[PDB]
Amino acid sequence: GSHMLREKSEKFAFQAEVNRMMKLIINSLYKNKEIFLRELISNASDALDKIRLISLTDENALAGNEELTVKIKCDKEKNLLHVTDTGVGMTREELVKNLGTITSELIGQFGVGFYSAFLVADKVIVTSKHNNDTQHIWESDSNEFSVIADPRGNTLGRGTTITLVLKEEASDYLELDTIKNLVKKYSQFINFPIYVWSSKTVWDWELMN
Ligand SMILES: CCCNC(=O)[C@H]1O[C@@H](n2cnc3c(N)ncnc32)[C@H](O)[C@@H]1O
Ligand SMILES: [Mg+2]
Repeated sequence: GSHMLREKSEKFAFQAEVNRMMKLIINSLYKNKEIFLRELISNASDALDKIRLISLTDENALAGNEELTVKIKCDKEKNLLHVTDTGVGMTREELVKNLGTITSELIGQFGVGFYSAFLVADKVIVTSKHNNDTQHIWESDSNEFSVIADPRGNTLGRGTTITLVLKEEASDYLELDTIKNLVKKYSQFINFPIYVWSSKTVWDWELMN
């Protein structure tokens, strides 16, 4: 089973238009970086709408995970921010196509906000499980991207986790108070329940909307 690593078939280049779009998004939102969270939450909401629709006509749609939620975790020690939804997920092919091929209001309207994650992160990782495929991991530092089968197996059930390796200067997004304030603000009109893993010292999910 060494064919894939030896041939490097897990490696991909972004489409030129995507490189151009990433630069446009990043340069224009430089003074309003916090918008990245609003966009990841919006994308999660869209994914939840999709599986909700599919569940109307597909009786086994929610079998891999019965809930419809967005859950956010701050891992200060590991310098990571996780945004996990139990939406429709993406197959390995969708990770390649949907993320690798193709002003705050416009960005949100055309739904290309995913790329704004690079305003606060040196690396963006997307772990996803779709009913029609096994769990896969997409990763990128914006200069290329790779997609590999998740060696951890099916841990998500169904859904997607966006993991951000935050830039040194973006450490404030690991602060619970900062994240609750933003998540509360950006989840206000989202129809699905959004939670933030927080302490009260005991930890548990805190409903934000
Ligand atoms: C061109 C901008 C980048 N592409 C996306 O955000 C697309 O990738 C997929 N996507 C992004 N976040 C997602 C999520 N949390 N669940 C499912 N699909 C997602 C959707 O098809 C989006 O339209
Ligand atoms: Mg502060």
